[PDB]
Amino acid sequence: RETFVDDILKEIREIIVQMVPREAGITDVEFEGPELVIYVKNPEAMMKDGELIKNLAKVLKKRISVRPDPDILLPPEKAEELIKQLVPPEAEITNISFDPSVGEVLIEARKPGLVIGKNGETLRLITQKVHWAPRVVRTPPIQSQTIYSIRSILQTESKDRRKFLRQVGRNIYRKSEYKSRWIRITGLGGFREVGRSALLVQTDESYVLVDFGVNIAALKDPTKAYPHFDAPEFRYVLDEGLLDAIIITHAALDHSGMLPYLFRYKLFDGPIYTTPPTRDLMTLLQQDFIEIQHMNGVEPLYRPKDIKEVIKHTITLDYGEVRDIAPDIRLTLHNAGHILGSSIVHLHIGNGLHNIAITGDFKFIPTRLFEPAVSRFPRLETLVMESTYGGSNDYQMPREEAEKRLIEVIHQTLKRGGKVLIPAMAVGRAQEIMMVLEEYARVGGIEVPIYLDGMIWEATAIHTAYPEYLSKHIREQIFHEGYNPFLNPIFKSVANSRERQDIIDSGEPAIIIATSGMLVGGPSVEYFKQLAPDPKNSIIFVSYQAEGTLGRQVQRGLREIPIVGEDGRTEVINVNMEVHTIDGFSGAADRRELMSYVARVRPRPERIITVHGEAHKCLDLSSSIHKKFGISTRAPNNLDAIRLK
Amino acid sequence: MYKLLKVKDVVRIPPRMFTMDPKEAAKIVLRETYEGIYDRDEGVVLAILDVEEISEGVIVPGDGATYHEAIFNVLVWEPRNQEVVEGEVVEMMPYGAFIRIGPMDGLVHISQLMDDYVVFDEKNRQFIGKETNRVLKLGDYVRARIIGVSVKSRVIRENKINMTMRQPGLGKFEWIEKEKKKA
Amino acid sequence: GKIFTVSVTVGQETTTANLIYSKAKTYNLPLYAILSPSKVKGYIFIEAPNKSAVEEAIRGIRHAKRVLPGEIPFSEIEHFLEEKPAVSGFEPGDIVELIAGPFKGEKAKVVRVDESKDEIVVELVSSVVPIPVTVRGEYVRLISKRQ
Amino acid sequence: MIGRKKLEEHYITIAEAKELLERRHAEGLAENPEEPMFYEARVSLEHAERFAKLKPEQARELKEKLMGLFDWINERIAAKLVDILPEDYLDIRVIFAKEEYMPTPEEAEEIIKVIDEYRP
Amino acid sequence: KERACRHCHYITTEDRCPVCGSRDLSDDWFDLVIVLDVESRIAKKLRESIPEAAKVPGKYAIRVR
DNA sequence: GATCATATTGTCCAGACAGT
DNA sequence: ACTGTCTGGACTGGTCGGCGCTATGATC
RNA sequence: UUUUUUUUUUUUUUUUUUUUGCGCCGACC
Ligand SMILES: [Zn+2]
Ligand SMILES: [Zn+2]
Repeated sequence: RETFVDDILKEIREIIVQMVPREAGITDVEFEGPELVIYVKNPEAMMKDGELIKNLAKVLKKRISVRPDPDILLPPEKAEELIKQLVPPEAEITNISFDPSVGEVLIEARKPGLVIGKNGETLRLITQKVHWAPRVVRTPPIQSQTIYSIRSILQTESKDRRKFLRQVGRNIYRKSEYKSRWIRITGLGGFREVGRSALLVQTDESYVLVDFGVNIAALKDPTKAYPHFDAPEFRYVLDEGLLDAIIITHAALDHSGMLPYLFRYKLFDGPIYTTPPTRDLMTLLQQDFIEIQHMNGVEPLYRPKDIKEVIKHTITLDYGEVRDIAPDIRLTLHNAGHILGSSIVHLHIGNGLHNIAITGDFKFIPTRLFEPAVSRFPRLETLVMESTYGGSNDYQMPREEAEKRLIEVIHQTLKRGGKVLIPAMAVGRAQEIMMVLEEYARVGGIEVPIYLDGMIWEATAIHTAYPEYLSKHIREQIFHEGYNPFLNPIFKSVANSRERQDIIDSGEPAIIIATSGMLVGGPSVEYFKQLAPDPKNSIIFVSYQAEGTLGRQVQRGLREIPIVGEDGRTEVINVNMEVHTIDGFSGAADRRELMSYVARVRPRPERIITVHGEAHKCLDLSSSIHKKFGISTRAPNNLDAIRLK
Repeated sequence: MYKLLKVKDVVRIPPRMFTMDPKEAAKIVLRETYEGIYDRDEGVVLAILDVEEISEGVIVPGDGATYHEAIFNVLVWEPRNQEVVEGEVVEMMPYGAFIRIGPMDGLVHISQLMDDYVVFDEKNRQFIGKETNRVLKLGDYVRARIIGVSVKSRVIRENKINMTMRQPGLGKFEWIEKEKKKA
Repeated sequence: GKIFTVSVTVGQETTTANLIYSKAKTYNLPLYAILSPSKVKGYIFIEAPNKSAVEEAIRGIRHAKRVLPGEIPFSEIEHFLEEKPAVSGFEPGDIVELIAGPFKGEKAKVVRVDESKDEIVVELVSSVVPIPVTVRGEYVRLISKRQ
Repeated sequence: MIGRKKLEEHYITIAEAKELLERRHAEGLAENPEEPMFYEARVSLEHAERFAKLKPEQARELKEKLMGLFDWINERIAAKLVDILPEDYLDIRVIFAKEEYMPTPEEAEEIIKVIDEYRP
Repeated sequence: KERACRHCHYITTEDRCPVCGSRDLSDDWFDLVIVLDVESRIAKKLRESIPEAAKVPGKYAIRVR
């Protein structure tokens, strides 16, 4: 297609040289994804204060990234020494990396606030005295394998990443601010159903795909496990390569499971806009899904190299940051409160033409982990909302008495010397349970160790890596105070099977948080097998148990369960332990929460689309909203296109 | 189908059982070997009854144990195609009902229980009919005919059994008596 | 004259043909014509009255190995000179292999064939869901022919 | 394939299996561990006890009179008839339809009239 | 780079076409044909296929794309 | 200045074999 | 049927330690 | 003033525990 990126770049350069003083020495101006990069020979005059950069960003309506000229670059050892001397010793810098190709130094520090500065003046001071553009990322207190691998992949593929970013920036700004003639919303999946979500945003200029996911419940049937690839609009977009970007709401298999499949068969080549916690958690979940599919004997959906390609094609966006991802579409992300890095996708199509907010999975009540979902937007016309708990009789129990019952059950179990086994998801409810247990044990209620097995430790490390995405209480504790709730010594990690055997054989009371809520794999099955005959122990279920799983069999009240032994003979598990079920820790919004979010959203949307739930639940939610507030509501099926404007 | 077979086999008896009775040691070894697995030719191996005859030991190089030719009786249960069985429902599932007919549990599909559009009731784990208004619950005398046998693996639990109840004469004992009342 | 074969290094037939042509022009070799099809790898066709002229022309070049001791009938290389589309000769329903493109080393089934745009639509056989893709005709290679 | 070779095989009814499983349960109880047998043997014993329609001696005598009654039947379907214990024509018809023979109603009535005795 | 004419199928290194003076040249072509004698057999075969080819000895292309 | 296809085709003893 | 000729093959076991050797030319 | 088309209900989770080879040279018994 025809592009006018060169004319836009020339106009931007003319505006810059009109505004920026001549002593700066501007050499090259280019686009790197959704941000503008300016190369100068005198960084001292360019950024003596933040007012000039702020004025340039306000005038150009772009994210300005000032970088020094590659010709004026200090030696890496002298640059490292100068950076270490300039940064205060309170901020413990761990790793410093340099990019010879483009002026940029990556600084890994335990306290990025001191490296950045009170108002960013420390970054300007560093890039002035050292002539190296600084990029600061947080070193987690708990080491994370996924984050280290992602950072190593990004650093080792700098040339490919820069080429991809330049191509994305050229494609995004192919033309200036364009008013779309029409806006179309089509659902390739997740409409009147749970899982395999897929939302396509179509205009006359650009196309946007939102939370491309997969279905695990119907994995046996290919017609229901994956989004509708037979849609004529999706086929036209993929065949012609017109997909501008893909945005993932949050890191779950029903929202990001099908992402590596596109890169496996080279069906996509553009960028992916997720928050860094969402990217890390979705990479971990995709790797676990691939490993599980491999272990089950079925053909894996994709390969780890496809996940690496997804990592290489991912652009990280923070909360509240407005970026241009299309000639007519502006994308910003807001907190959702469901899981770590969960974002509500807000799309600003045109210059005030229309606004779409896709909430996805979200929570509107305050929690121990994350702040409630953002209900305030600069402009809102169409709202897309989940309907997982959209039924009239769907009313989840409040959090405080559920956690009180959990605490009292755990205390009763530990009073008699038993062991508490809590099967849980890899992300979500497990971290909330750990936070509740840490709060209870901080007053001296319990002294027994808490053991995390499987992906719980990795998810905890990822949570520690991004404390700004957590709730206000945890943020205040970590930043204002010196206390980190996740760094409690009670939380212990078991390395191998020998440590698990020692934990099981030990007579001292302990709390074990496994990584399989249904007891279908992982260390949860072994823990249940080795702790079931003991009557002093107890098992607490914090999630719904699907039919046909071992966890549902234990929850229903089966005293004995026949299983296949190691030698090939049937084995009988005597479940003499206590069984408890507390389903009050669900991260999904309640029906009352959904109604409150509809009532308290500002501004009031013109129409509301109910998706991500069962068909009768979605219809009930839409009818209730229409009857209570008078807003027009629709619950379309799959392959349904709605013309918003 | 319960079966009784007389099997002649070579039994390896370790030196730790040298002081015991040869017949008792052979029976213990045979119980450790054959009991608890599925045989492709004979079906589920239930138990080893007794050892009839035992021969003198033979010592082979590389092993100190003695090998004896033993004759023993085996009780086995084998499911065959198109075989009518009588059992009791022990497990209820949304996709079907599991009936205990012996060492293995068969599966009857939701369309297969009766000539009616039966739906599952989750609250009580029962099947409720639409026109016949018949209810199936725990501990019910039922009769079905096997239509599917899987011998893919030697593990009893991994093997699957599928039975039918569409045909006349297959169902609950009360239902059978109701059918016989008309005739 | 007579068609002769010269064995050259694979992937560098055009440069060897150009060097032979330049040498023949400069030194007045009795060479009639040189044909170097792109589909044929490592071999070029030189038209000369006798094989001695070909041997004298190709010597002194590191990349010209030897001349095949035989004469090719013109009917064998007649089809090379004719211009035909790469899409033509392909029917839907068979299995093809994609030599080049983003789908290198992948087997696919032909779905739609159009000779107007010189493009062929294929469906990957290893994909769990059918996703038709448009690829150039010359990029594919016919593995089997069924329907 | 159990063992090296099979000498003889016999089809037994539910009651004989119940007696054998009771003997094996007694033998396992005589053993030091509290578990007499595995899950499948215990389940089979429970099913045979809950479906103990006739005594083992009654099952054997019914089997031998069934063998001496008609010639086209074999041991397997004789044991099947002993276990089922039919009382009318529909059940014997639906269990003989899939067999190799389709007996006329007179011999089915004769079978009913001989197996009517010593029944619960 | 070397580009071939769409009319006479002639490969030239300059914008001007020394055969027909065409301004539309294609940078993608395969099966390079070198013609040294006009009366060559392959030149005659190319003449009946493409009328404008083999008029002047030199480089030639079988197809233009 | 970085990468990519291609990279060549020692005497003596015994058994089998043309020659006369 | 003899007689000189062509061709294939195997070349005593073990042990000690050292000393090299395992890409290159042509675009982009 | 006019021919030759048909029509309807039963398969569940958003996921899991240690340099090979090649050849050369010297040497011991
Ligand atoms: Zn979801
Ligand atoms: Zn021309």
